[PDB]
Amino acid sequence: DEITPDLWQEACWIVISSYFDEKGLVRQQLDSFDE
Amino acid sequence: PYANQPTVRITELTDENVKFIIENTDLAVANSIRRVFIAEVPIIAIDWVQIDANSSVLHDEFIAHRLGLIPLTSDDIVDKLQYSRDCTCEEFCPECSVEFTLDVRCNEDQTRHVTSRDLISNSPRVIPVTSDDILIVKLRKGQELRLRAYAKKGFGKEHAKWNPTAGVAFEYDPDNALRHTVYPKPEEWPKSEYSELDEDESQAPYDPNGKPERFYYNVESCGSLRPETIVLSALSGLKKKLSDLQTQLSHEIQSDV
Amino acid sequence: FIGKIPIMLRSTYCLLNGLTDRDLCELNECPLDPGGYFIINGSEKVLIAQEKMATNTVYVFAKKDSKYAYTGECRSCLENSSRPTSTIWVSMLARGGQ
Amino acid sequence: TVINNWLLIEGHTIGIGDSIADSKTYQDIQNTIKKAKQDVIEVIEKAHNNELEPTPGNTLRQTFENQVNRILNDARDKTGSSAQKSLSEYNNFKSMVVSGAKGSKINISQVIAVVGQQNVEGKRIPFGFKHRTLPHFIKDDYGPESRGFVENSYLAGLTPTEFFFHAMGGREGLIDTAVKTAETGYIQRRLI
Amino acid sequence: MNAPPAFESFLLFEGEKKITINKDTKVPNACLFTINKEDHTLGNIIKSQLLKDPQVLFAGYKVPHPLEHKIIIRVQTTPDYSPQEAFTNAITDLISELSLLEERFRVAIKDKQEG
Amino acid sequence: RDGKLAKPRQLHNTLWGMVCPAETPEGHAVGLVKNLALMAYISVGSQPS
Amino acid sequence: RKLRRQMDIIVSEVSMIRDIREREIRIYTDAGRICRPLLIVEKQKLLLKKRHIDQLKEREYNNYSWQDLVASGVVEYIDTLEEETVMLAMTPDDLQEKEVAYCSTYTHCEIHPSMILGVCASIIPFPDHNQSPRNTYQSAMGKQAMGVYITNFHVRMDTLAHVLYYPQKPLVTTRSMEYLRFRELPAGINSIVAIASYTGYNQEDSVIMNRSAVDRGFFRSVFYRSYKEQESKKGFDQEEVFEKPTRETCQGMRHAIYDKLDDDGLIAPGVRVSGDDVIIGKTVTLPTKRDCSTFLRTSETGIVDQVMVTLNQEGYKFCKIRVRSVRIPQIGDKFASRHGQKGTCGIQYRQEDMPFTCEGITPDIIINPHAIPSRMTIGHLIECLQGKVSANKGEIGDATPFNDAVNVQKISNLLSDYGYHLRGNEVLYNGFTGRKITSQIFIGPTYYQRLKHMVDDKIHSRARGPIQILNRQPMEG
Amino acid sequence: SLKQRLKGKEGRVRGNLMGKRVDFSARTVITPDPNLSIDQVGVPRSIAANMTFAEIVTPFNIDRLQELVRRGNSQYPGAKYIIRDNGDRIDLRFHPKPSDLHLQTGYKVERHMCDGDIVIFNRQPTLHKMSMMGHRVRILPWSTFRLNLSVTTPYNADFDGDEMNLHLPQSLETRAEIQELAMVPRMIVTPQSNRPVMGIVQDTLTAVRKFTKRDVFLERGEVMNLLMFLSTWDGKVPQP
Amino acid sequence: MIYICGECHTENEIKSRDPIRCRECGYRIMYKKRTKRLVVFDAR
Amino acid sequence: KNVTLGVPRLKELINISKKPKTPSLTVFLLGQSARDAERA
Amino acid sequence: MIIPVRCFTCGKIVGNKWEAYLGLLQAEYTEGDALDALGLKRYCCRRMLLAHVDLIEKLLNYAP
Amino acid sequence: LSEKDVDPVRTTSNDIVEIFTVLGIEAVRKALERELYHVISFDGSYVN
Ligand SMILES: [Mg+2]
Ligand SMILES: [Zn+2]
Ligand SMILES: [Zn+2]
Ligand SMILES: [Zn+2]
Repeated sequence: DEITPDLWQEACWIVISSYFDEKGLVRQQLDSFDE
Repeated sequence: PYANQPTVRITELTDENVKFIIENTDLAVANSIRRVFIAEVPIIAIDWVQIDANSSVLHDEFIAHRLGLIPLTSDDIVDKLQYSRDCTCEEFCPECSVEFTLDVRCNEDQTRHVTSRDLISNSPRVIPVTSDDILIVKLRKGQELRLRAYAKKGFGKEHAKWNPTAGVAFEYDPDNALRHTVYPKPEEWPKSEYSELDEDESQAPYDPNGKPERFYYNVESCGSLRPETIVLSALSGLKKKLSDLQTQLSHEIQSDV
Repeated sequence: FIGKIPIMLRSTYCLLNGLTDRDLCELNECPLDPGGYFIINGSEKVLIAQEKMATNTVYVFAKKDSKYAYTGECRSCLENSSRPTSTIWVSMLARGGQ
Repeated sequence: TVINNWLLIEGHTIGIGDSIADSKTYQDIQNTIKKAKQDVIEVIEKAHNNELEPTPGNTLRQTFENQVNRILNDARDKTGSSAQKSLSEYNNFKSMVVSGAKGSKINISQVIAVVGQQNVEGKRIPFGFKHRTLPHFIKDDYGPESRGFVENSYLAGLTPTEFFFHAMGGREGLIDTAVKTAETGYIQRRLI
Repeated sequence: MNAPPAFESFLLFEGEKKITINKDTKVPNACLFTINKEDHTLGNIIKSQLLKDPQVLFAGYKVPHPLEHKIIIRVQTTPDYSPQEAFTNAITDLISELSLLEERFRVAIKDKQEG
Repeated sequence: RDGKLAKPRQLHNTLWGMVCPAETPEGHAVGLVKNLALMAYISVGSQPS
Repeated sequence: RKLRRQMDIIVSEVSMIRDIREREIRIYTDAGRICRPLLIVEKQKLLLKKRHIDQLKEREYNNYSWQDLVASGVVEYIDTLEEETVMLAMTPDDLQEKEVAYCSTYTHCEIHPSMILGVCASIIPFPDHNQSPRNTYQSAMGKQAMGVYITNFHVRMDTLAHVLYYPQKPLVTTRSMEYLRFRELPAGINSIVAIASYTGYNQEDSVIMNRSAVDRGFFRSVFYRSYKEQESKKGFDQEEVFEKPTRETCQGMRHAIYDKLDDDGLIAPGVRVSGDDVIIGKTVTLPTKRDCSTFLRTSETGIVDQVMVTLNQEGYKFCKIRVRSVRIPQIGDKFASRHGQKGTCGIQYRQEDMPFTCEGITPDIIINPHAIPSRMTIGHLIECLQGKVSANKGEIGDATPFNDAVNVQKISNLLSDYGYHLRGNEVLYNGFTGRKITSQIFIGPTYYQRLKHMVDDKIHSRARGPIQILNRQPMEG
Repeated sequence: SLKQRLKGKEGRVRGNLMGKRVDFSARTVITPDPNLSIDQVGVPRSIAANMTFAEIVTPFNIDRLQELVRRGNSQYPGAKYIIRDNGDRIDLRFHPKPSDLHLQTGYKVERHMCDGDIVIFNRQPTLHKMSMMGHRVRILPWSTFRLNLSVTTPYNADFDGDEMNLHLPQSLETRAEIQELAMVPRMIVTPQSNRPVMGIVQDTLTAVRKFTKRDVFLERGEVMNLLMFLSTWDGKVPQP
Repeated sequence: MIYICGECHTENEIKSRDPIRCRECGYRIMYKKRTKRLVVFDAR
Repeated sequence: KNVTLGVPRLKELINISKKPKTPSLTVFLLGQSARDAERA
Repeated sequence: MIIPVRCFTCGKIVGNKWEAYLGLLQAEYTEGDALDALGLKRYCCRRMLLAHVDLIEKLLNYAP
Repeated sequence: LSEKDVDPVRTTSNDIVEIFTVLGIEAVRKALERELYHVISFDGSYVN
């Protein structure tokens, strides 16, 4: 339904973890060179 | 003007630790005993490594470092063993050192754990304490570690590998009657395991005439010596330090006159 | 053949592209290595991002020292053509002149 | 040599316990900061309703900023003094300040009561965004939180906006240090 | 590159005296004992034993430098008592106490091990 | 020339979430060398057709 | 906005800005725009729901990833220009919850406020409890710490490389450190640090280290120096080759011993080397042949780790020689925590000399209490307190900056459950005398770093050295 | 061209006359040493064993300098060179044969730096006189320069990685110059503000504040311990 | 004079004059074999 | 109000310049205007 | 890279507890419960295993 | 300075050039003292 405050801390870091699973940390350098 | 008459009450004696209380002693004597436990009790440790082959992922003096820190059984052999410097041999011999050999080759897809069980000594008296075993290095297939090492006598004042203790708990005045430590808020401080105060009480009443006595010890052994052997060796070692000083002092007094 | 382009490691045109972590270890490459640099004569060279003012945008600034009360500049660049950027200024002359 | 060896008996430390204050002291600090915010709100209402009369030598904006800054400056002093009075004789922050060895009254207050107003070039945090200091505030927000007033202490920790404004204020100190190193000895070598 | 051998802290080099006694001319019946290759282990125990002597007016020790391995023990005694005599009696008492402690710790080990 | 007109060493409000507010070399390079925030992304560009 | 959130015609990185006052809509598609992902808020509610979180939890074996959040319209990238038109909520649980109506038109929410920090500032624990310049100083020190810079460091032959024997992951850590792989490749050790004035050797940002801990490998590290030499045949008259020079063959040879060199002119791996030794024997034919062998610097004293021989890009035979040198911590070496508290080792005390607790624990590092009050690095004190609870509890402590679930009082209450003073103070005994110290010393585990700056790399002396021929003035030889 | 050789910050007139590299100088990291005097600097053995001072051979020191020549570079403290009355230099380590190493009055023996040697100790930037003060050398067994905690204030020095330069005066005339003009104790009060330039610092300042509190009481044993560190103590225990 | 190939890890005796290359692999990166001389480590 | 201080002001003095950064005066009144705000 | 033989603080043996510690964790023990099962009472020794990173495992993924 | 009801004695300027051309070199010597003293003593520091 909705993310309650008692679950927000777990939820937000699952979103953050997924972001770095997809992008990493040097995605800017590699994306720029690929272009 | 004369010596104390200290008494000993051993509270616990296992293969790992000895817990005892010394009473009717000065704080300096009690403290000097615990410093000898750590720094002046001789044991046997590896202090010489030649590495014939080392294909592992750890460099040579990484492996040697780990070997030196492996505790070796030195309960009774240590007393009759000599210091290499004192020994008259050609830098090594059975009277002042124990030879060790390690020859491990990995030929299997499974990672090979080179442990202290692979350390082989020419003296049955001096063996690695664990023989779980202490891991020296993990070998991949095709990697080998071949070395020979010598274990010699020494005490913790030279290197921490000759320290026989895994922790020396020392305490006195658990209720702070002497006020040697001043708590800004005594109520916030947990009671000592040796404390003899009620739950409501936080500090013992100040004892202006009191002196540090009834010192509590918990000598935990690494394994080289029995915990009781450490204390007995420390008392004889500290006694030998003073007797040696007295012998030198006597000559100095004679020379002065 | 017209030349050779230095390749950024772990990019789509790098040999270590799509290789699994086990494959990278077979090549003596650290899987945790992020790539994003060039090997130029054996030296790993990283290109530092260079911060510059946005182009094609009109910016109105004021310079006290200069003779213009206000200057509206615009660094114009094509849509991926003629890398050189031509800047045009539209400055209002200062009122100091009497 | 004499006192370095007595300090072996006395000992000297610093820890979390020295950074804490009484619950009563914390309540007093909170009341002061809560009232100080309300005072700034009233000054804002006067300016918004055109009931703020500029003082001589200053425009309306300078008058408002002066009035707001003194309210927040007074609040920091009021909370800072309150935190210092709560310290005991045993407190190690106070012992180092009292002897003059290290730290000052402001350091104690910042650790215990309030970090205070962050300033860039002598003024509150500028509206770097369009009429906003950060995108997390409303436009034309002159309240203490918007303009860089850290209401927390270092023990309590800063909020994300306070953390960034404190970083903005701390960058000014970093720049000044670099300039002084560049200027170090320049005048001396010219005079010599 | 300047690291000293770990054994320098307890091994006397050639021509080094373990203990040397120097008279302290500032006060009568005072001597300075410079003991080489010793540390707080013997300095503290000796100094505390001396203070138990009622004929010892002053007893103190010091390590002049932690990186060096000397302890200086200053002993001032009453006119009828020698600082050297106080030092020897202090060591005998410590040896007596340590010997007594060895015996009684050995008895305790037997008691605990026996049951 | 552009950097002379306005000082870029200062931490601007707009760096929030884009550039780390803490990471910057000390010395002559304070505030001139910057580092991306963790979730900061730089666009690679696309055609507006 | 709808098209971008559906990713129909407008890509995610396209920023649309409307200046309502100026009656202008600016759409930017070019490169170089810095943007960050922000959660979309509609009607004071997050479009991110429990269903999105549940799918993300099964990230693998589900094909659900970050891109589905962007495609679902739950999160979008906002550049700086668009951020000026964005009403941003720091957190959903506090900002857009029903309360006094400060703002009821939030358009976006932060995923977490701690993402404002970069890579180096993201390892600082409790960075919001430190003075800001100290967070800047640590970001500099973190890049000079020692650890395992890369896993395949044995294959690499870098001019300089420092490897710590026993890197540890911090007992107290930040959530962001999971993505920096700082756990996988840590740079530092968790040290039992006492904040006390023991003997005056930790004054003015100096440190007292435990000699017994150093003897056990505490902060021991390796130093690898790689030397490359190539032989060039350019010039018909001169032709330099690799071989150990011989007295009869070469007209001029230094008195340095060439026994270390092999018949190919290269020292073999596993051989002790010093300044007087020659690692590469290179001889150039005269227009007898002159020798041009390479010597080591007097300072260096290590063992030849690796010797590789190849042809460089130019096709000339060249060799890379890696020398291994173990660096044991000593007086003068720089150590730092993650809070800008940098200092050299003033002196090292053996375990018996160090002050000890009732349990016999002696601090590995003792730092002066005077380092804290001026710097106001309260995060260092909180990290030690949290780390003490972590080591006793068996749980890695969370030092994420803007976490309301963690505060000193909560950490203190936990420390009481383990039979310790709630504020981390302990009764320490004097190592020299065994007497209780009157003050109770703040002691606990803190993550320290060994910095690349060693005193051996810096100590250097000059006394009637090799002056220059032209200037007749001093120069390095 | 010739004009280029002189022009520039690195020219002969500026880069080789006003400032220049100097012999008999050392530099390393500085660490605290509360056990040294303010006018005393701890020196690594390697630095001392590398830097030398030329001692003119006299019947006062003929035997003492003869021993140092015998010990040579191999053993510290020793000597590096011998300068005869002719002014010619003999490298000792090459040939230690005592027959060729007999000393006589007028010879100069470049003995290794020893304890009590006067050096100029400097931290950069050198802003005032107290940035270059004279110290007595104290050989210590590790690789750092040691400083009393009080002289850190005049030097503006910290023990967090700071490095300081050591300059060894090479003659009796210049050695006497440092002793009588530039030693640390003579620099205690600065003419800049007619006030002391160095004072009591962090631990000693925090502790002396506690030590002097009205309720600080010392037992007999404690007092005798503090008196062991009072070099000026006359030997009489005060009436409690 | 044994050199270990970096690709296949083949030990092959190589003269100074002849080109450096794996006899069977053809690889061009060669590592010297560890010295047969004995070096002592103190386990300190 | 604000005037140059510190190094930049110290620089101006040793670097005597026809135009200081913040030239200013300090006028004192010798009549009743000195003690009378309206007359001042 | 590999588990230290001794605890740095006290010298207690820790080099024979990493494999047991990993086994206990595989047995659903909490990190604190596993350390207590291994006899690590002092938090200095618990620090040794709680904060250890076993890089030797990944170093063995590279062929010699 | 010439303005009526303006103290022609205490009135001064922080511009050294203005003082030099109005009062003289000795006035500059005194004015330079005061300017140099003011900057030094602004932070509470003291110089002989
Ligand atoms: Mg510094
Ligand atoms: Zn023998
Ligand atoms: Zn091959
Ligand atoms: Zn432990």
